[PDB]
Amino acid sequence: RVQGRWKVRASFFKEAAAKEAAAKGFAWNVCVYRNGVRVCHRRAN
Repeated sequence: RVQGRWKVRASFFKEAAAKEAAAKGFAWNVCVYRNGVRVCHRRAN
């Protein structure tokens, strides 16, 4: 089977030409499950 969970990241690689807002402060949040809680911090960009 092919998983689409991450495949959507490859799909939006084409839509990543609109990255004008994604140049700084769009999807640069590092979200991880820290002790059960989904925590996000900003990448150094």
